[PDB]
Amino acid sequence: SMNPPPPETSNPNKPKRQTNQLQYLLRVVLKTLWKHQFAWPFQQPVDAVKLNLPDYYKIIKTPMDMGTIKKRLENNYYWNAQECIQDFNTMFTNCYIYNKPGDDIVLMAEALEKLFLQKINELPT
Ligand SMILES: Cc1nnc2ccc(N(C)Cc3ccc(F)c(F)c3)nn12
Repeated sequence: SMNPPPPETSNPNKPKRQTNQLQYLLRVVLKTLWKHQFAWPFQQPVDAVKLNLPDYYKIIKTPMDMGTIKKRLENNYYWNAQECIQDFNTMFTNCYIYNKPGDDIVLMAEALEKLFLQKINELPT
């Protein structure tokens, strides 16, 4: 049930950038989603040893979570809003891939995805 190293939250040879949309993704999108009653499974990388999911990283090869996204936004790791939005979408699709329709955690990810899309529908200019 080995855990791989968590996804990087900095990369010295990757260029950094800051935009109004990336500041909004941290201040409004991430920090509001974080407080949702169903955010807690997604606030840190999946710990296969703690959670007893020894096949999690046998299935999920591009893991992602909101704790990683938060640190990436705080580091100015992303070039643009779309790069950050792809990490949220990877986090949701990983949940759907590892589990099955109707599972409690899938119902959680479905509700968070809807709220996420509602908030990114309109971004600052
Ligand atoms: C499965 C699975 N797939 N991705 C993840 C991420 C986190 C995660 N935890 C914390 C355990 C858990 C199990 C069932 C749940 F209903 C739930 F809310 C949470 N489990 N999980």
